Amino acid sequence: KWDYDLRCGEYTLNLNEKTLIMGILNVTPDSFSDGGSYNEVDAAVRHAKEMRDEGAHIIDIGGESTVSVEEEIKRVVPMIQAVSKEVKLPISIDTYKAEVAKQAIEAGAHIINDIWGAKAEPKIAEVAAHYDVPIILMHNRDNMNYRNLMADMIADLYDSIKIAKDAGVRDENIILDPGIGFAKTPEQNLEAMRNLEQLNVLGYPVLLGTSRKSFIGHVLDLPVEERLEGTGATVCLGIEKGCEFVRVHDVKEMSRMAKMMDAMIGK
Amino acid sequence: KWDYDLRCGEYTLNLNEKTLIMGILNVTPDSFSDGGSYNEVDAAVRHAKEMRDEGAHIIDIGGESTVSVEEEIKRVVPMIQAVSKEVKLPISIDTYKAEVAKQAIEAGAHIINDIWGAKAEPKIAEVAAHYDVPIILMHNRDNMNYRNLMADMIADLYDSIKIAKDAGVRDENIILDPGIGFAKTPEQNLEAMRNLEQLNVLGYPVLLGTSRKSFIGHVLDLPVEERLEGTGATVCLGIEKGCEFVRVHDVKEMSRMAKMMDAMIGK
Ligand SMILES: Nc1nc2[nH]c(S)nc2c(=O)[nH]1
Ligand SMILES: Nc1nc2[nH]c(S)nc2c(=O)[nH]1
Repeated sequence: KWDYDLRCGEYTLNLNEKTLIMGILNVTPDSFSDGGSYNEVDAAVRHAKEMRDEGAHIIDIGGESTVSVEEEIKRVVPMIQAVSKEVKLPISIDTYKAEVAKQAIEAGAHIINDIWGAKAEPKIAEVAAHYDVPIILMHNRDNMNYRNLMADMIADLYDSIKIAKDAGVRDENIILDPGIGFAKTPEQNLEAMRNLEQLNVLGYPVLLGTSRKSFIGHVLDLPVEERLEGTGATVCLGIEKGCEFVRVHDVKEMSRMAKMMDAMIGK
Repeated sequence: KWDYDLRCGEYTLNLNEKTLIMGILNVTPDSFSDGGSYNEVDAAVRHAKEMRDEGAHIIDIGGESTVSVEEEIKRVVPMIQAVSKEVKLPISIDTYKAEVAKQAIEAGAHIINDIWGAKAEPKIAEVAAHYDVPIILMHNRDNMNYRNLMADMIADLYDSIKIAKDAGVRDENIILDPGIGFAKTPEQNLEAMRNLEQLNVLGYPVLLGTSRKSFIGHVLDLPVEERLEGTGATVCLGIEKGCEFVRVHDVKEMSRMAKMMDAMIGK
């Protein structure tokens, strides 16, 4: 099915063998500094190790979202260094800022993860190309008047691709993300879930990030820490509909669900 | 989609509104009696109440499987009486024996659940007709030389239908079950999972029972009490492939996964 592997400096991610699990690293900044003091970085490393032991294939590390420019680096850079040295797994870096991206890679990060899909700061894609790292382009926008949910997402993603490619990004460094929970009503989220398979016509691996998001809340009527089951359902449907990757919080539980899906669908 | 509801004496199960959850009632027989003493029956009632509070729509109660004839009744009959009076939900009774079935219904049971799909004791289907209760016909056999897994299951189920119908069972009292974990290699289980949608051409609602079964063990390499995630994956794929019902142990967790699936697929 994919005739190529994801190339990540020292690491090689096979796209045909299993749904790949990306572990969300939660950055808890020290209130008493702006930098990379012992507590934030040691907790980060701790968490990264736990996730590695629970089945994660990629550690995702993001500094601002939920900022400054200077601050993003000073807080993101020491964590990539430590997790890099102490955990043997590719790291993605979760930013839409070109500078931030750059520094992150030089610090050891391997994948770029841009929630603005290169629309943010198109320069990001040039960085992407320059280091030859895979870049995840997520669907997003600053409004939500849609002619047609699906047709628009596909158009939009495609607009991100154009930017990536016109910067020198190879098809094989491009991954897409439908951006569930961004720029969509709870209803539009469910519809996208229900039609995720349409992203495949674009020809690129797909990552899904629905972990504990708000729309799961809406359906189950349940707070952020009670969304394991709801997340799991979104994960399963995503694998059945063709996801190469899922970005989750609860790595132990989702690896098990992913691996059971993989066996059943025959990946 | 279904133009009719499941009719269950006092209760009415809608087939279009949600995936219906059937709760497996675990019968722990007192070692010191053969009948319906306080401990077995009170535990049973307790369990049934917990499952009702966690989202179950049907309580499944089975006495021998994992016997005598006389003993099955003496042990199954007092439980149907109590759970009936104390829990306001339809009960299915889990037996392949005509006598047992009969007595169970007279004791308040509403659905018959036959793991031998009327091949066991064809007379069961006559009971079924006589009381006009829905009867679940599960795929099973006493060997596992298959010409073609799927084509054979469909043929076999159909052979059960013939028996049901020739006893007077109305199409609307017929439910089918692919019998995962029965008469199939771990591999054949996965294949059936992967093609469950084929049972729909038969025109009848489908129930899936994969809760904590052995093939989940095989895939995850994990014991019976560590199969929540694996079960969940089988549940999700089943709802996506068209299940009207799932028979599970972990009712809280699966209701949540079912309800998230239902919202996404738009049931
Ligand atoms: N790729 C990706 N990155 C994310 N960062 C946040 S926050 N949410 C997401 C997401 O859903 N997908
Ligand atoms: N309908 C149904 N009944 C069952 N009884 C047992 S044990 N296992 C099952 C099952 O998988 N399905």
